[PDB]
Amino acid sequence: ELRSIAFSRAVFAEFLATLLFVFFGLGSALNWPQALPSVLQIAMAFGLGIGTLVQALGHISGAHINPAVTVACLVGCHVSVLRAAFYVAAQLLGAVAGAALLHEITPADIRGDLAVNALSNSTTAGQAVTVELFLTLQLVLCIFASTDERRGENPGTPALSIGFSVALGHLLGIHYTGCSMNPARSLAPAVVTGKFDDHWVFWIGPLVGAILGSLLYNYVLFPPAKSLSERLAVLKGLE
Amino acid sequence: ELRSIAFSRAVFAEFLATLLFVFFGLGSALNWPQALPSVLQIAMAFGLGIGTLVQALGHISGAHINPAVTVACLVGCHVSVLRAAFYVAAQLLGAVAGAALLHEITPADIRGDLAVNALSNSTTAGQAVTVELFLTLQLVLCIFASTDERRGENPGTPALSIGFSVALGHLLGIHYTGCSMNPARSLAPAVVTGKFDDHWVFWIGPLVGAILGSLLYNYVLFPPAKSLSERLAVLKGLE
Amino acid sequence: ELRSIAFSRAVFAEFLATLLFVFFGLGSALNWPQALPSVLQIAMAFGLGIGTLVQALGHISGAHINPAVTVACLVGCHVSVLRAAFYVAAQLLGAVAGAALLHEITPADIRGDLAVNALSNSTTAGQAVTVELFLTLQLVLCIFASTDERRGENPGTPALSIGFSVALGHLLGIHYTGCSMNPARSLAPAVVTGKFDDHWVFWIGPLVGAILGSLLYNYVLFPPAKSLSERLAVLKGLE
Amino acid sequence: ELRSIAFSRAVFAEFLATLLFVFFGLGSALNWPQALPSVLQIAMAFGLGIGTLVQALGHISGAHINPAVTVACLVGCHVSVLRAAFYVAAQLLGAVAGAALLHEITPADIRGDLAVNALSNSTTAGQAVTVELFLTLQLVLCIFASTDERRGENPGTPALSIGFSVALGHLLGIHYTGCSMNPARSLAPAVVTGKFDDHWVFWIGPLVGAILGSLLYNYVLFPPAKSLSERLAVLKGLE
Repeated sequence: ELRSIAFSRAVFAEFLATLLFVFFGLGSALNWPQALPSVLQIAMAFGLGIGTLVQALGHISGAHINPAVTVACLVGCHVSVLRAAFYVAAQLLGAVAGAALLHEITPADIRGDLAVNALSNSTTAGQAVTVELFLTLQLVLCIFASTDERRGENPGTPALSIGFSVALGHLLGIHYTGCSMNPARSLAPAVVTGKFDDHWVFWIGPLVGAILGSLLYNYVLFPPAKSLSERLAVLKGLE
Repeated sequence: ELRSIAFSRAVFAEFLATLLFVFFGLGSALNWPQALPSVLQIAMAFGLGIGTLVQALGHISGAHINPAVTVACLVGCHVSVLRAAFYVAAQLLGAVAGAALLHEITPADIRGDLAVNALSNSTTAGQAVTVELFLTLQLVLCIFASTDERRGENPGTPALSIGFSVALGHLLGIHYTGCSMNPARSLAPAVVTGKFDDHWVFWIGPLVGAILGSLLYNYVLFPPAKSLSERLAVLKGLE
Repeated sequence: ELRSIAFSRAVFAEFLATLLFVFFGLGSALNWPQALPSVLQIAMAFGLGIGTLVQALGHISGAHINPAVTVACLVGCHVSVLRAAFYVAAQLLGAVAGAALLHEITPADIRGDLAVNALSNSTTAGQAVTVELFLTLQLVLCIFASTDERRGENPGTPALSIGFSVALGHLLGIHYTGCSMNPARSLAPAVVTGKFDDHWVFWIGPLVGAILGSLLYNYVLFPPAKSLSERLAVLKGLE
Repeated sequence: ELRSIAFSRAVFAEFLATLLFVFFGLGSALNWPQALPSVLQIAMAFGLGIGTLVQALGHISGAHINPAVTVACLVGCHVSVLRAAFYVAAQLLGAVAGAALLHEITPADIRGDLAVNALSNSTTAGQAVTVELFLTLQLVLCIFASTDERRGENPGTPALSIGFSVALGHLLGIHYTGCSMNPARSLAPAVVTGKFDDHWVFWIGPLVGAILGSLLYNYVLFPPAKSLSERLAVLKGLE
């Protein structure tokens, strides 16, 4: 699987997707003095950023653009362990490269904290991790339903629904933590700016919520017909 | 039908859908001091919240996420009486659990009334119930058309159109009552906060509008070919 | 054709569509003192109002919801003269009934002019009619493309694209005339409020733009294969 | 190919698409004193303007509405050199005609600079061209994926995804350069108003980003099965 050319294109697609998502998402969330972005305006930038990249790079790599979604796909036996390892590595490397490019093009008077995720509105860490658990739970449920092969009778809008699911969470999670929903999106400006205050919330939150969202869909809500041998073959790099 | 495993998954899906809809909808409608949500911003949160859950949980339970829509489907002979009973029970229980989770994670200085539906802009109860009758009439008409099996030639966007229909009503109903459109969404913060002022509007309004919307579609606009025996078989738990 | 039951359902659908479009569109465009609607907020209400009704009532009557679109379909030989006569009559009657219902439910301190179309931003009548010509030209081009039977290979999003085309024009036409784009939507609050200042712009503008948009699509851009006898048969009530 | 009637309809469609895109996009981006458009409001006008015209004129000319996308399609061997020459000529002529019509209908007190692209927020030319390189890279990647014939199993939403990709870039690029993303959209008000300050950014930026976006999709991400003779036949006007 690693030696495949299509796999290398998938890792680069995940690298490029997280690079563009962090570039277009964090840049629109900056504190622009002339026109301060609204919560809906930031929500649509993060929202349509995923929806654009799912349309653009969904047929190449699946367009996870998120370690949490990659972990959720790993728990749901949708991707291999080696593919999930390379996708997370590509997502984390692409995010930092996306935030470093944004930090290099934005004026110094405007970057500030580069839109790091921080506990806002006097929200404690206990409440913050609970929001991120539910913010990514609806994203993973919407992603698994949109990318479900059992629903081929109604293709629907896989790109927009997944994209609008990110916008839905940002209309809520901005008021608490800036709506992380993505460990790569949180680590991208934290590495550049050195602001790692309460950074465990944006990692434990989205990952646990994605695991619970994946276990709900694949084992409780809509269980597939895959056997134990079939699930182990997908995980351990067998075609 | 009750003994079926797929039915139990449908009741849990309706429980989880109303839990997430109240969580993501009421939370974005709170009076955040730093960034007060606009009418469009609240509309898209309630709007894309339904659209996300219809994509996520439409193939499992139908994604009613509303007693009014469940009643409308019951009048239109789309669901059984026992399924409608369990869906409303799951919707009301999920909504209160969704509002209690939101009340426990939001700062005390920010919860306030937890975005209860109230008569705003000096609107009387008589005018308020008339808006909710039309707010849910367009939702039920859009839901029945999006989920119509006779329109298989053009699947369209069942998730987005239903979701955007909720956003359409919220661009109007926020100025009158906060745009209930859902007895579960109205009862969710009313139970927690104890604010039950003019609560009959948010129950009589959406239910009558959903009944009229269901009778318009199934008996006036687009009548199906189901006989009297077929309609009674669907209602009284017969497969 | 008149004696057909499906035709009577189409006239009532056009009556109900324009009733709901005027109800949900004009109400969200009112001058609410606590939360004055933005240009985008009014655009999405008029925008998603058409998109909801096209999804809801497109398979019943075509969901013109506009005399201009009905005239455009009449020029393009898509509907009969008798169907276009009854659709415009249903649209004009539904619009006034929709605006009268909105005027009866809105507080007196809030109705004001009930969001009548008026020349705003010191725009003269000459410039105003030129905008409405282009506002409805893009709507008719998007409607004819979305409802084209030759494009069955790609159904796309007929409901959302038509709906978002109305939102596109409202992001421009609000600053000039309140973005009429619909003689029924303009006549609805003008009749109730008695404000008929420069009302010819909102009739000559959208009608000429729809005729030019229909002649562009059906005779210049994408001409069909219909003969002269086929076009006359569709117009003069022949099946 | 030039003698074909369908080709002449494609050039007029590209002329009309860029005329309407500049008309509806620049007009909504003007400095209206009563209601100054937000960054999201301008983003949706430019965003839904492309999405409407892709739905309306995608089946006639491909709905490039952009020299950069036309160049990207030329590099990707999707259109001929003669078709790309005529599309750019139609796009540039339509844009100036679209901006001249908007300048003639807008009040003198409101036109101002007619929403020319300018370096805003103290952004230098070096940083500005880097944003436009990435703004058009995501547009070209989304356009090529939406119009890919290999993805016929999932048609998706070609009109909305391409349209929302333009809205995604405008949520970011407005704060830097007004989000050109289109040499025709930049040259349209620059010619009328005579404001050509740093105009090379809005030409070098989108063109290089479209070339890189086209080379990424067609040679790195999702290479097709076209041979060297097949690519040369498409480019040099051979059917």
